[PDB]
Amino acid sequence: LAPIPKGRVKYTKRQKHFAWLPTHIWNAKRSHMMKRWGYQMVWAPTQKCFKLTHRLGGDTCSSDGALCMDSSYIGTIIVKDKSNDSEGDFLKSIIGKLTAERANLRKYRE
Amino acid sequence: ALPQRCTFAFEAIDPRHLAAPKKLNDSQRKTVNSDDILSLHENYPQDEINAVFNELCDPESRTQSYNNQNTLKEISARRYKLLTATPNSINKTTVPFKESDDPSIPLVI
Amino acid sequence: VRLKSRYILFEIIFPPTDTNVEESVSKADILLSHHRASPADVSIKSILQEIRRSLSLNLGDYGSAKCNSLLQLKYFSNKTSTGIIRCHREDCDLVIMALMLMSKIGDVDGLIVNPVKVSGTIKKIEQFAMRRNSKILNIIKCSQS
Amino acid sequence: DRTQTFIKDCLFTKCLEDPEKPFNENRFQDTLLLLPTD
Amino acid sequence: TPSDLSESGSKLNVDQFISSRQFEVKQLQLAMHNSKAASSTRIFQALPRKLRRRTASHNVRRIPK
Amino acid sequence: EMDNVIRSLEQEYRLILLLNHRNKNQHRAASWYGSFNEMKRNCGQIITLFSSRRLQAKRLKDVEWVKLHRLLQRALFRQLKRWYWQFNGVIALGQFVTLGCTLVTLLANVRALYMRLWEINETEFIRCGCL
Amino acid sequence: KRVTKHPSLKTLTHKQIHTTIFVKSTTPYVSALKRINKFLDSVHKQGSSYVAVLGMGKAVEKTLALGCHFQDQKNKKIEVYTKTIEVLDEVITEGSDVEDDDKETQLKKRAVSGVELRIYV
RNA sequence: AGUCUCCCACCAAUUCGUAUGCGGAAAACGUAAUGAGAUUUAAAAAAAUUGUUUAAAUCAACUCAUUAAGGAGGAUGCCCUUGGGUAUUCUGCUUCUUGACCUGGUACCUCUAUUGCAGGGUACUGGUGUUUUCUUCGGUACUGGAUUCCGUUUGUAUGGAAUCU
RNA sequence: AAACACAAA
Ligand SMILES: [Mg+2]
Ligand SMILES: [Mg+2]
Ligand SMILES: [Mg+2]
Repeated sequence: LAPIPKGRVKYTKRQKHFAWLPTHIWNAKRSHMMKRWGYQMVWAPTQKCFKLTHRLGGDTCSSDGALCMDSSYIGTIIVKDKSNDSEGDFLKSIIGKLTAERANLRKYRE
Repeated sequence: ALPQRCTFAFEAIDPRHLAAPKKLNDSQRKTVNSDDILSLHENYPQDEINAVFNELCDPESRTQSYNNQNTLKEISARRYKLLTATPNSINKTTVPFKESDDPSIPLVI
Repeated sequence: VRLKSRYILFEIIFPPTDTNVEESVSKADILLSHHRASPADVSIKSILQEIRRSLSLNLGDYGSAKCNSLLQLKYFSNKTSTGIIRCHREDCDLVIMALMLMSKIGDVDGLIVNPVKVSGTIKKIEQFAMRRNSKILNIIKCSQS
Repeated sequence: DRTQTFIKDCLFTKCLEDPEKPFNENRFQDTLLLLPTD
Repeated sequence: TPSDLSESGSKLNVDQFISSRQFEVKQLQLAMHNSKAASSTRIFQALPRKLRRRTASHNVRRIPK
Repeated sequence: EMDNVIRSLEQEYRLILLLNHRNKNQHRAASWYGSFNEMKRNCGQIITLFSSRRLQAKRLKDVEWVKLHRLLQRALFRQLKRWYWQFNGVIALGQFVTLGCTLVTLLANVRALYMRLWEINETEFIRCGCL
Repeated sequence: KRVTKHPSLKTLTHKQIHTTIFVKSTTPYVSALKRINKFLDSVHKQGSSYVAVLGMGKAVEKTLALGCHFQDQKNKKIEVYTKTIEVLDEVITEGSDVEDDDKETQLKKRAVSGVELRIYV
């Protein structure tokens, strides 16, 4: 498990439980903050955007704009087969066990 | 309208390099038919995509990307000295890219 | 704090009371025969005095005293016979009933008063008046054919 | 100041909708104080 | 002198400041709008509330004790 | 012919800096303050270069002519419209118009000096190495 | 055979999208009238002249009905144009037991006739 | 509701580079342990707010003064008496971006197209040096929409400029 | 009316 990075001692000392996004200060100055799952993510901006998100990001046609989400809290694992530098017959079964064999199919591989 | 398979990866410039978000060339906007979307499923540079993915996965190239990370003062001085260039006919508010003293950043879409 | 106002839009309609003459039955024909014009002897102080007399004559003394606190005619022109009467949100029913019980002008007879729109601001009243004026032109253009 | 006030009014009638609003409610200061706050 | 020195600091009078610079403002308005300079209506509209901000204080800051 | 324009420009820059020193904390986060601070940068960058006209005491320049040709076409036909639109929008609000009209007048008087410098320097611009 | 249909390519820059109503097969009549009136009132603030009304397939009939309404109701000049629309459809080609959605997707073109209806002010 | 404060561009840094009881982006912001205080006081009596507007037997309430984060050893108190858990106190390590500002001297490199000299940068030493403007003064950034012209495998795979609202 | 200000009171 990789630990928290080395940014600013002052701000690094604050968290001590929940990691900070690389845009924590900006979002905190723009949107609201909260700490639930060992992390600090955004809840909602100050200005109300109920109907704005519908007309911008939704399935609507009249959408002239864009929405940006800081989704760096989503953690990821990179897995590689080192039993050999060739086709991953082990990773095939690993994925077929981890998720349904929907994942382990010809489409998502090819 | 686009199909399911759409993954574009390449090496981009640091966004601090640009002064203003200049829009791309918009001249063939009218000549956009379904033949281009049909050919997009056929034409695909898998080699460069895999190269960028391996660069982003490997922790050596990912750290080499942090080789020469210029500061805002560096970019400010470069933009101030781009005022006096050899072509004295066109005003350029940007700074050209360098293959030696500049970081190549891998990105995935 | 805010003073709760409620403007009243009324129209003066002249019924074509003439039994000796035959008339055309249609939409725009009767709209034109009912919106012909207002007579020259028509102003703001002549309508305000008439409505003040009718209010005292129908309601009484206290009914006129409670209603005449903020009873004013803000905008009225005799070319289109459209007026905006300001009153309280409490006495709107009183002013409406008085405009309904309007019998006649002291010198001009044979006319009715129709309250159309009641709102608590002048901007929506103006918007509704513009919409009604635009609607009026449609049947006119259609019948001019 | 009269022709100056006319120029200011012809300038405010482009930005604002009621030109004689600030001069009536006294929002056009004739003096601009320039001093570090003490 | 558009600005002078006085009791507290320097005072800048808007009156003479825009009086001396009037033909320049006329030329600027002619360069911005050509046919609309003869007309007198509302060209600039109200600032959106989204871009609207709030005013801070005139002091620097208060240090923690 | 030049000294008068230089004195006018440095007299305008002094008032710009003096009112900026006071309006720095009053209106910190403002859209018009961005354009106001952007104007002072170009003003000072032209003022230091044309004060270098007296810093050297020679024939005027050799390459600062090219520098001026680069620095003149960034606020005349590039950032004049947005500056004027914002300087009028800060007045259209109605909260702060007293300094807004002065800022509009500042822009109107500063652009005239830039146009004068351009129309004066046309001849050696087309004469020396470009245009 | 399982086959899905995606929408048609729409390339509108900034203002072609604003003064244009795309009439769906499930779009009500009165809501379409309201949106058309709003577009007609907002056009000269957008800076255009006409309002585009685009419909294809089942909604063509009620799009022509919307046009015929404002034809004589408000006495506004209308223009009817007949265009072709190409749509891309993902089909499954035969080539163990996998999901129906996660199969071999091949793109196929299909041309359909549609009506564009412009209304003046 | 209120003549209170603050966010609503950034800056490996003349830009409060502030690891300072805890939480917090900041806040004339919340709260925790101890000691003291009453025009005889650090300060309340003869910036905002509030009709009365903290206390002045004890309690309760206001103000100010100290307590930097984590790991290891010993002692004491409790359930428990292999042992383990919690609280307090003393020694003491780990937490490391060659930075108050500014002046002078020396050493090296570049431009102004030979040199002494003129300006900038870096490495080192010495010093309170009139930093009495004890309240804002640094750097970069065209953020509405439409269309047209030109160059391109010789170089950059995209750049330059123009008209109207 | 509301909302704004190193105003004014
Ligand atoms: Mg209120
Ligand atoms: Mg109030
Ligand atoms: Mg309030």
